[PDB]
Amino acid sequence: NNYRKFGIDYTFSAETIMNKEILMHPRLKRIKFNPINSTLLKKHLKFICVQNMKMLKEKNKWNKRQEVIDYIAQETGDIRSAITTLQFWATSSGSLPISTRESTISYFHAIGKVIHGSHSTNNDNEMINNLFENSNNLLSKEDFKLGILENYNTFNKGEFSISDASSIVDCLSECDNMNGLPESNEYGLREVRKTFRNISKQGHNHGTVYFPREWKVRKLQNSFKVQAEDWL
Amino acid sequence: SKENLPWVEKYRPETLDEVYGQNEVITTVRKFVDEGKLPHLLFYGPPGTGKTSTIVALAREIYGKNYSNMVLELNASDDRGIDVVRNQIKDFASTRQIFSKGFKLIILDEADAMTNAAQNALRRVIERYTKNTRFCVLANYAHKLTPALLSRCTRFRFQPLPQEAIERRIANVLVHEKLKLSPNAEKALIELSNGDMRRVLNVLQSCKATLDNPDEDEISDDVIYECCGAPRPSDLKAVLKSILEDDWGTAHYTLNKVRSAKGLALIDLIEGIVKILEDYELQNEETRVHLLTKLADIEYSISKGGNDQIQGSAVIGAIKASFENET
Amino acid sequence: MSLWVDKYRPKSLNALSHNEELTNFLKSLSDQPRDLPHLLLYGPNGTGKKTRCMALLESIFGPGVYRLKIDVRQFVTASNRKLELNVVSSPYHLEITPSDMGNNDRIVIQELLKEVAQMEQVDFQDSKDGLAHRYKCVIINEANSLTKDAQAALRRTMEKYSKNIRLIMVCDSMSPIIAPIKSRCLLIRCPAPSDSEISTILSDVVTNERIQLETKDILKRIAQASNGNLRVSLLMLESMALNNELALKSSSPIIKPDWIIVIHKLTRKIVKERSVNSLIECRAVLYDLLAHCIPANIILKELTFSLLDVETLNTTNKSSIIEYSSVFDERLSLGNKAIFHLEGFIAKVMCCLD
Amino acid sequence: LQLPWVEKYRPQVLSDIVGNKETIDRLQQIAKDGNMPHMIISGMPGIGKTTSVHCLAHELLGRSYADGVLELNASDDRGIDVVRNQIKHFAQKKLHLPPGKHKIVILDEADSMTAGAQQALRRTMELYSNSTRFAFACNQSNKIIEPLQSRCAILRYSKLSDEDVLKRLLQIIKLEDVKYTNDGLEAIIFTAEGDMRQAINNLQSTVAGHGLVNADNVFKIVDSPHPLIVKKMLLASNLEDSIQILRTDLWKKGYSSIDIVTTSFRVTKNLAQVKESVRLEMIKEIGLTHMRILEGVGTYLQLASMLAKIHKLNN
DNA sequence: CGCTCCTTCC
DNA sequence: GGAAGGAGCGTTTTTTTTTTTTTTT
Ligand SMILES: Nc1ncnc2c1ncn2[C@@H]1O[C@H](COP(=O)(O)OP(=O)(O)OP(O)(O)=S)[C@@H](O)[C@H]1O
Ligand SMILES: Nc1ncnc2c1ncn2[C@@H]1O[C@H](COP(=O)(O)OP(=O)(O)OP(O)(O)=S)[C@@H](O)[C@H]1O
Ligand SMILES: Nc1nc2c(ncn2[C@@H]2O[C@H](COP(=O)(O)OP(=O)(O)O)[C@@H](O)[C@H]2O)c(=O)[nH]1
Ligand SMILES: [Mg+2]
Ligand SMILES: [Mg+2]
Repeated sequence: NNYRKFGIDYTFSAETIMNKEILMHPRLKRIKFNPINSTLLKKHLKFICVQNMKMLKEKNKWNKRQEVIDYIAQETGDIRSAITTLQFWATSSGSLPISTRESTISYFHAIGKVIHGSHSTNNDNEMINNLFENSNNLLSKEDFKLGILENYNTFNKGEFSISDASSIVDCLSECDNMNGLPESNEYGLREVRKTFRNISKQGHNHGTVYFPREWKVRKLQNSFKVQAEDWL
Repeated sequence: SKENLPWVEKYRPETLDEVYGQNEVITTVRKFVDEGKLPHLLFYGPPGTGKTSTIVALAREIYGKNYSNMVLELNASDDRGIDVVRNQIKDFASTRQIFSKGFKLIILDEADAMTNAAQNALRRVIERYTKNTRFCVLANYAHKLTPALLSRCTRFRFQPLPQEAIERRIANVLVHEKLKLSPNAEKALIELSNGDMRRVLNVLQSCKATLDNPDEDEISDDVIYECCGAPRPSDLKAVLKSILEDDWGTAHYTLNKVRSAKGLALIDLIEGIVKILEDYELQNEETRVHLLTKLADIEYSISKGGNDQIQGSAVIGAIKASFENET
Repeated sequence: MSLWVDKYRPKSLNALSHNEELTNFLKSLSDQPRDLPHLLLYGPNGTGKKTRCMALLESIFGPGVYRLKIDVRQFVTASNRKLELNVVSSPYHLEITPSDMGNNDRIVIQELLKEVAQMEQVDFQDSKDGLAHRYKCVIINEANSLTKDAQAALRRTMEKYSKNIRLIMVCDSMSPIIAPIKSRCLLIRCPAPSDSEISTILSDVVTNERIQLETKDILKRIAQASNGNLRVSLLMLESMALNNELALKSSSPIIKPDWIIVIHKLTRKIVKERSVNSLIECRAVLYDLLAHCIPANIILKELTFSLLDVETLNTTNKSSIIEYSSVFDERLSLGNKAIFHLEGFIAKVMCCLD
Repeated sequence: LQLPWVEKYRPQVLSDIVGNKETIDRLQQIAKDGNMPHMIISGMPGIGKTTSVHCLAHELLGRSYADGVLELNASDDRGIDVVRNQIKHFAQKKLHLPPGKHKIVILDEADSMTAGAQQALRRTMELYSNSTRFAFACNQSNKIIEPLQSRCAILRYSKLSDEDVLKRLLQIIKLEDVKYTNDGLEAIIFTAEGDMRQAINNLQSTVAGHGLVNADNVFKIVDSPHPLIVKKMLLASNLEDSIQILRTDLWKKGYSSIDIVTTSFRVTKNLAQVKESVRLEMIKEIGLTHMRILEGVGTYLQLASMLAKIHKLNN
């Protein structure tokens, strides 16, 4: 029902809600929060389980509290979601697969997943399928291909064969000619992942990833257009 | 009135008995209406197979001659956005019949052109008002239909029209007109139809026009090819034989002469040659790979225009190079 | 004062000094301009196509065609994206560059040109009885850069309203022109001037400006450095004369466009080193070039031929280079972002050299 | 008249829903206890999500169902104004209910809700959770914004097994006194592809057409899922076998080229046997053929060339 | 996801 | 005096057609 490609309809964040002047105003202070870490979440889940020791012991789930607490801690950084999941598990006499709310991955996290792969998953096909199923909005945007193009050199601080870089860049060039079909994005990401997995080694030191600089070029082009119109 | 109509419309089936080729679907739907247990329907198939005709005939049979008063028909020519689904379709499906004539019917022709949001809104409208209303969705491309909508509809596939049904309809048309069709002309018409009745009727009308005196002149295969400007099988066979046996100069001259004799287009020659080669028994499979890939590339290039002579020479060279593998 | 490119620009067909056969053909066209067909002039950039079109118009109408003024026309898209276009006008003709509108060029064809085509130009007769009718002349600059939709929109406008309008399109290459538009036009090939004619024009300019020239060879060198672009030849002549106190000498350096020198440096860097880091620096250079609005295809041409000019490379290297250049030129034509294809070309060249 | 069996035999109690035994049992526990939390129900079409939520609401609220349930789906207005007025007033209503019972807001097809409405729902959930509980039903749980997911228990419904579908089909057959054979029920289950709605529709169609549910009678009307045919076409070890499958089973049956290529891409995404390089190359070829089809060249020759390229890659 | 510094825990 | 865990960094944002929601009207 939206069919709109503006910033706000894509992401709900301070940048899309506020503007540059407000954020950079000297009288406004911005503090960024991180997901609650495993230690604090585990501590508070144990506290809650202790507060409900009687019912847990009566239901015979007290002995298994540590297992579910540890699983919940590694699955989310949302305290409310963790508490809700714990309540759902404890109040259940039967056994069900414990699951929390899904968490989206960031842009640089997706770039890192494509370049280096995922620790949890060893099958690249499964990783790519999950990435496209859950992060379609991020992958579809054309800035992701530009990010891959501008960051693939970070692998081993750019100490791999020119042949692999040529293969990756040629694949991206071919994908740019596919009118933005999903097959194009899938093929590009799969090519990058396969190429980097073919040369992955323990003794590698990687570089720093950066956002693509196309926006700077666009601004410079606009300034050039204004100057050229003045000259004309 | 009907006499002035194009044949594709003048010969539109009025009753289900006039629909040919889809025996299984017609049988099942007729029994469903006989028992009055019609479910939500999906008619999936390629162009000109009888979907719209079948649904209109079924509506006529259910409601007799007054079907226009209790049937809501919508197609791609009408706006069918989410607002339309929420207001118009919803109100029609949620209101009583004109004279308590059982259930109401909503036909969504060419529903593959509807937006995802409208299709999503349709789910609960279909589900909640099933007692009073039944939906019919017609489509040629299933991938445009959301999974939820597909799950809700009983699916019927309209196959490409078999040869026998086309022959029967051609006989009916020939009797209705004062026309005479030769067996070879009928075979050519069936071959070029590709299972679409509309093409059959249009070509028949053009052939009747081509005749100087249709009251006594008979349509032959030559008339069909003249009307369609299509190559004859002999032309295709000669071109292929020259390509596979004669030298480059002779093959080029043969192709040029065959095309210039009747102004044949290269795409139709390629399609006929592909049909011929599909039945060829090749001992080397790599030959098939080369043939298919190169000819598909040539067809795609022709689709955008380009140089005709270069494309013809490319076809010749591609066939020769591919068949060098069989050596 | 005005630049020498415009100061000594010929203002009539008789003033043209190179490609005599083309001048004769244009004069034959001007003999009976009553039934002049639509024209499409194609040839290398900077050869004098626009000058010849203006000379033809002057022959048909008169010197007043050079009394040009500028107007701004506003267009609104289906998304309410207001924008503007510059329309140059003389009492007898109009000049537009719809390609400056990007993908919106079609709007210009659908709204402006059509309206111009529909409004029939009539005027009271000074001496005779009744109104007199005259067709309007419209020049479409950078015709080859129009989108296929705009070119399609041109067709029936050209055909139906042939009584009121006559189009003169100018392009540097006819490859991007759709077949129907070419079919609707009289095609005129405009060859570039030879080195001798460029040298003669430059010598006439030098004599007019009273610039001391040690030897005529300098002019020849200037010609050989312009690659047949007369406008560039005159610009470099003026720059060199000003930079040398209006005294040219055999030792005076030839001034070339800065981006050309940058591309030469990039070619040398590519030849010298072939590695990932070299590729990243090449990306930086390419982005710097693109920031100045240099077209991607132009960059690809200049880089390709600069690479082909390297003496150390062998036949296989150059053959592979030209193959990759053709492939990536097609990819640029069919692509959306040029950086991918330029990077791919450079990476392929690095692989083939190494 | 006579209702279609899909609606006639819609389960009215939680004990008549087959499959997802663990989830259905937990729902029964919630119904008997009362402490229903905010919940999200996700799964593929036609597996019982809507039926499960409706049955749970009915069991929980008893006679108070009419005044204690607010149902809204994609067919109703669900914009930000609706959240501001109708849902807010319903959640503000003071209704006397038995201990452990709360008002229920059912939001079917919650995925389609607009971003503004979803963001507005946060505050109403925060304020009126003591008296109101929300049950979202969707096909993609990820289409509900994270702040809303943070407040709800997640429940994912899996595809129904052949055993559960067979059990429900047998119950329906016994109720309708339908004559059948084992092969016929096997064919119905195989063609349903885990969708109970499709299984019931196909059974009803077969019974209406012929009454006796055999394999041949079922396959006269029902077609084998074309994804499996496409998988067979792609996995054929011989080019001629792939071409023969494409011709006989797909092209001459009236399947459009666009559908064939889209299904080929979907199937190739899930081929476990093949290597990653081969898979990505096949995806590239499928994408190029799809581009050609979208431009208007949707011919059988293009699909044959796609198959030839795929076979070349397999070698 | 990888790299670079401050705790935190034994 | 070994890691184990954690935080912070690595960022910016129009445009073709077409559909849809929202707010004021
Ligand atoms: N089974 C058929 N029997 C007799 N005539 C048919 C049949 N199918 C198509 N025709 C003829 O072709 C014309 C068009 O038939 P339609 O029912 O409109 O085909 P269609 O399948 O609905 O085409 P699409 O999918 O909307 S392009 C009819 O008026 C008939 O004259
Ligand atoms: N587990 C099931 N047990 C019995 N019947 C089922 C079951 N699932 C689906 N059905 C039947 O199919 C019909 C539809 O079931 P639903 O609950 O609406 O499926 P659904 O998962 O909600 O589909 P969506 O997500 O709205 S497309 C029911 O009336 C039942 O007759
Ligand atoms: N003396 C002389 N100058 C010419 C002639 N033709 C072109 N020029 C000049 O050389 C420049 C050519 O640039 P231009 O007219 O823009 O050619 P275009 O870019 O191909 O259309 C102009 O500055 C002209 O003044 C000619 O025949 N004689
Ligand atoms: Mg139809
Ligand atoms: Mg449902």
